[PDB]
Order: sequence, then C-alpha cells, then structure tokens
Amino acid sequence: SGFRKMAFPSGKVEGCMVQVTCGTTTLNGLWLDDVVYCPRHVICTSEDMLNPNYEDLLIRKSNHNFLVQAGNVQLRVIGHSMQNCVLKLKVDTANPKTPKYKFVRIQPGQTFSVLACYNGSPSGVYQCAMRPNFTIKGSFLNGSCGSVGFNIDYDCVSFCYMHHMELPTGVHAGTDLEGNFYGPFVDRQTAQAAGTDTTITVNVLAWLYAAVINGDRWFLNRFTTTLNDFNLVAMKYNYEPLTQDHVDILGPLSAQTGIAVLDMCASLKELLQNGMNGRTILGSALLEDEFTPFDVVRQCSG
Amino acid sequence: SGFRKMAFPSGKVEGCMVQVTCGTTTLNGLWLDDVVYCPRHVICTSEDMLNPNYEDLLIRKSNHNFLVQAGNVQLRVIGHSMQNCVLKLKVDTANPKTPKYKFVRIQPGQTFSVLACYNGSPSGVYQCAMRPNFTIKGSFLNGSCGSVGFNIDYDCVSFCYMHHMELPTGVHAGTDLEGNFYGPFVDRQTAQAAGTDTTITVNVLAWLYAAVINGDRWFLNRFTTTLNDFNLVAMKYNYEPLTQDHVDILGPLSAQTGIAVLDMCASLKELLQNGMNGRTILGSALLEDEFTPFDVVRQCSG
Ligand SMILES: N#Cc1ccccc1C[C@@H](N)C(=O)N[C@H](Cc1ccc(Cl)cc1Cl)C(=O)N[C@H](CC(=O)NCCCc1cccnc1)Cc1ccc(F)cc1
Ligand SMILES: N#Cc1ccccc1C[C@@H](N)C(=O)N[C@H](Cc1ccc(Cl)cc1Cl)C(=O)N[C@H](CC(=O)NCCCc1cccnc1)Cc1ccc(F)cc1
Ligand SMILES: [Cl-]
Ligand SMILES: [Cl-]
Ligand SMILES: [Cl-]
Ligand SMILES: [Cl-]
Ligand code: NA
Ligand code: NA
Repeated sequence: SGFRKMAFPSGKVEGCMVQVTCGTTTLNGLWLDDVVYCPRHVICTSEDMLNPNYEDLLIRKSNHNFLVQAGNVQLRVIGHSMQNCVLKLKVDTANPKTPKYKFVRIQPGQTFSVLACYNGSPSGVYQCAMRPNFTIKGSFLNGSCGSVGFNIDYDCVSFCYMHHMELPTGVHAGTDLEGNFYGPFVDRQTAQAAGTDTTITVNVLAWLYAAVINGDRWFLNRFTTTLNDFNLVAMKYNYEPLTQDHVDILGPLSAQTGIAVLDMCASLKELLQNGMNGRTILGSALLEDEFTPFDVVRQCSG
Repeated sequence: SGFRKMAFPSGKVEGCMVQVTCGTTTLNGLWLDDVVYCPRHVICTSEDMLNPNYEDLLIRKSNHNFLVQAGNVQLRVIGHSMQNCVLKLKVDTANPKTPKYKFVRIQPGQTFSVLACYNGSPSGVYQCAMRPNFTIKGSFLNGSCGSVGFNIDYDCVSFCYMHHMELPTGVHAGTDLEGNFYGPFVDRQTAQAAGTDTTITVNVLAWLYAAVINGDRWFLNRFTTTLNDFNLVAMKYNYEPLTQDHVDILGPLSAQTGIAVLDMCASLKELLQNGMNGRTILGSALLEDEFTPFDVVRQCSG
C-alpha cells in the first residue's frame, strides 16, 4: 500500500556524469561510450551569452580548450561537434560504465526522473513531468545545467531531457539529448516567457485511480458524464481536453478498479466544482497531475 | 529555484541489493563485504508467522537451506546468525561494489531515501520521514520486505532502515540495520497498531523557510510569539512541541532569510488557525512536514 512520488533508481546514470569546463564556464556532461554530451553554451563567456553565434564560437575552439573530468581523471578530447543545442566531445576512452541506452524525445504530460548534478557529481534524484507549456518545474541551482532526465525500462536507460536554463519565473527549460529544445526556447541569456500552462487531465484521472487502488474512495459518486460535457468543465478550469486516446490509455486502471473512465470524470468534475472541503487524496489537498497512467500501474498493486 | 521531494542518488545501494530465499519465502537482502543482511522472518513459513520462536527456527536451519542470488549468480552461504530481528548470512564472496558505509539508528522526524526492491532488483527510489509514532508512510507491495532506507554523506552510505512489514492501516514498520525495530513493533503476522501520530513541527518550519528562500512570502506576518504560547497552539493542532534545540537547529535558515524562528512560528500559528484560504506553499495546499532543516539547506540556494 501507499503512493509516493517515485523516481527510477539512478545508478546507471550516475556512472555517466562528468564535468565539462571551457575557460571559466563549467557544467555537467553525459559520457556514453566515447562521447560526452553537454549544453553547447559551455563555449560561451558571460559576455557571449546575450546573443551568441555558436557556429562562430565553436569554429574558434580547439580540442585542448575543453577540460573534461570524470571523477578526478581528466579525459582527453579528440574531436568536437555541435548537434542543435548540444555539444558532442569525442574522448579517447569509452565509458566502461555505459548502460544500455536510447535517446527519446517525449510529449508534454510524460514524466521522467532527474538526476541533479553539480560539477559532474550527482546530488539528488526527483520526479518531473514535462508541463503542457514545455517547461519543467524542477529544483535546480547554479551549476546544474547539463543534468539529465531519464526513464528506465528493463535496464535500458531512455534519456529524454538535458537541463539548459532557468527562466525568470523560476521554472526550467531544456532539450532532448539531440539538442532540440522542448518548447519555443533558445539558448541565450534573455528573458523568455513560457506559454500559459494547463493541468494534465489524463494524469489527474490516473492519480484518482491510484487513490481508489489505495483505498481512497470518498470522492467517487454514482454519476457519469459524456466526454463532451466533461471537456466543457475542463476548459473552464484550465484543464487539457481529454481525448479518446486518453480514455483508452486509462483502460487498464479502469478495468482493475471497476470504475469506468467517464464515471471517474464525473468525480473530477465534482471535485473541480466543489473542491475537496478539507479532505485529502493520497496525502494531497490539491489535484495532482504529475503521475501518468504508466506511473500508477508501475507503482500500484495488480 | 524550485523545491522538490528529493532522494539521494541510489547507485551505491543498488550495487548491494540481493535476493534471499528460504523454501517458498523470498525477500530482499543487503550485501556488504561478505555478509548479507535481511529480515529474519525469511526463515518462517506462512504457518510459522502467527507466533514464531526464531531461535527454534534458526537452529533448525542449514547453510545450504539459504538461496542467495546476486543478479543471476548464486552466492554460497558459509555461516548464518541472528542479531535482533535481522538475519546475517556469511557468504564466500565479498561484494566488490561495497560502498563506504555506516549503520545508524535515526530519531523520529529524520528523513531518509528508500530504494524499493523486488526479488533483489531495485524498482524505485523515494523520500520518507520516520513518523513520530515510528512508522513510515511508504510505498511498498508484496515482495518489498528487506528494502533499505539510507542517507548519503560524501560518498558514505548511512543505512538507517530495513523494511519488515505493512501494518493493517497500510503504513510501514521496520528496523535499523542491527535489527532493532523502530517503535514497539515485533516481527510476527499479527495486527499491530501504531501510536497516534503527530506533525513534525521543526520540519514544517524548515519547509516554510524553504518557501521564503524560493520566493513564497504571502504567509509571513509582522507578529511574533513566545515559545510557550506557540506550543499551546501546537498541542491544540496535534503538532509536536517545539524545543529550544529545534530553534537552534533552525538557526542557519533563520539567518539566511532574516526571519527569526519565533517570527516564523507566528506565521505557522496563523496558518493553523486560519488555513491557507485557497493559496499554496511550494505547490502544496497543506503544511508539509517531511523536510528536515538539513534537507532544506541541502537543496536550497545559499
Ligand atoms: N537551473 C538553474 C539556475 C538557477 C539559478 C542560477 C543559475 C542556474 C543555472 C544556470 N546555468 C542558468 O540557468 N542560468 C540562467 C541564465 C542563462 C544561462 C545560459 C543560457 Cl543558454 C540561458 C540563460 Cl537564461 C539564469 O541565470 N536564469 C535566471 C535564474 C534566476 O534568476 N531565477 C530567479 C527566479 C526567482 C523567482 C522564483 C519564484 C518565482 N518568481 C521568480 C533567470 C533569468 C534572468 C534573466 C535572463 F535574461 C534570463 C534568465
Ligand atoms: N510492505 C508491504 C506489503 C504490502 C502488502 C502485502 C505484502 C507486503 C510485504 C510483506 N512482507 C508484508 O508486509 N506482509 C504483512 C504480513 C507480515 C509478514 C511478516 C511479518 Cl514479520 C509481519 C507481517 Cl504483519 C502483511 O501482509 N500485512 C498486511 C498488508 C495489508 O493487507 N494491507 C492492507 C491495508 C489496506 C488499507 C489501505 C489504506 C487504509 N487502510 C487500509 C496487513 C496485515 C494484516 C493482518 C495482520 F495480522 C498483519 C498485517
Ligand atoms: Cl586540437
Ligand atoms: Cl538551433
Ligand atoms: Cl551447512
Ligand atoms: Cl528481539
Ligand atoms: Na522522487
Ligand atoms: Na523523491
């Protein structure tokens, strides 16, 4: 029993974290086989950051300009390139701790584990969702850029996020591991605003099913609703529209609990319209949207 | 910026997790050097569980009765003993992945990271506090017994919890790594009730300081209170008494934010008496008590 924000075990990613230094700029890199991946803005000075031309800055770099440290052993760089917003440094040593891995670009509403690192050294692990506005609400300090987000499936690490910057609002933006930003953001030190955010409806419903599986039932009701009438209430409360695909994804949880998806939507509708009136769900006094249906199935009983 | 429930990187503990089997009973064990540690009730059958005499059951065991698997390699047991409620199995191979480590018995209100494991294989990591009633509100399914809780300080793993059982209320009980239960519990399959729980006051205050550090200030006020008058309100809301030692521990956070501890207590008093009135603190609509002052300092900016 019980339900917790749960990260993947981080060991396989810990063995890949390194430190990349260019002059006075140091951030984290990811060492897989003989390649180190890190944010390309490591080649920027504090002056270059307002509006860099990265093609210019990179062509002016030498391999010996890059200081790569794994633990306390320096890795010699033998080649460098740029793929979108990530720098790729070829090193002369393949990482002996390289896990089985994939790079994947995720959709908003999907979750991943973040290994927050400083100077190539892991400090903590936590669970994040990609917000509908392509930011993440992370916990990051100066020096954390280059930390990665990931999922694990049967000892294969699927890397999906590399951290690039904190916005003026204190939320966080970055790329997939091929250097493409999530959202409209760019890697320059200017004030960038994210789009207006929305609540991840399919995830809230997943989490209501988690609660039922764990014995919370006080919010259920005898009513049901149609998809259309539910979405009318969803739009009013800044919730993402619920699609038929979302309904089908919630199939397994619906079947395990015996509660039709549209039955659960009537509960959510009532919770949005009336609040909780002091009660809690899975220890929360608000509706939680950073658990996917997959997260719930993974953590909850069969 | 940002504030998340944050676990320690779990890699060093992942390399120690094994599987221990006695007949039809399998749980998780911890392999450090040439010793495997696991709950002693692995030597119980489903019948023995109502009221075992463990001295009896253990003296009837042979080394070859214990099946210990690390990954897919079987470890041969060469000796066994019992220390309180933990079984100790000497194996012929020292764990090459053994980290620097300590065993520590923690106080209620302290937090630790849990590596939830099934059949010797890690599945997830999350943060827990030891409740004042010596339970933890974990996330555990059948097969998780033997999973450990831990803190990490400069590459030393301080193991503090081994999981032994879920109570009828769905909360969780276990021991330190020398086999002493936290709280009054015993390892037999009977319905055991925990004492009435209380909220960890010093931790709530730490978390209010985290919020200030992160820019949440709406709950502050110009008032202050004495320790005695605060504790009068604390008792009324089932909060632990705040001690002078708690005040002194909150010193660093108080100094960083410029907010006297007893100033912050006046905010907590007002929050207890009036609620939040729909507002949130660090994304929470209730007062959070599973972050210690140390957790806040570790995660927040200087
Ligand atoms: N994580 C992280 C992090 C956090 C703090 C310091 C450092 C780092 C890592 C570090 N690497 C990095 O992100 N630095 C970028 C600057 C930057 C570097 C490189 C690139 Cl490519 C792009 C950018 Cl924008 C950075 O300083 N952002 C600040 C961070 C900041 O002051 N928050 C205060 C929010 C306060 C707040 C809280 C709650 C509600 N409301 C407001 C915001 C900002 C300001 C002016 C800009 F014009 C652009 C961005
Ligand atoms: N984690 C975990 C876990 C969870 C589920 C299954 C298995 C395990 C691991 C496993 N190893 C283990 O804990 N099994 C013990 C039995 C046991 C084994 C060994 C020892 Cl030494 C002591 C005990 Cl008590 C176990 O089944 N407990 C159940 C678990 C249970 O039904 N919860 C339902 C709660 C429902 C609920 C939810 C919310 C609010 N209200 C109620 C509760 C219980 C029942 C009768 C007893 F008489 C004693 C304990
Ligand atoms: Cl060169
Ligand atoms: Cl680009
Ligand atoms: Cl023997
Ligand atoms: Cl005992
Ligand atoms: Na977590
Ligand atoms: Na966590």
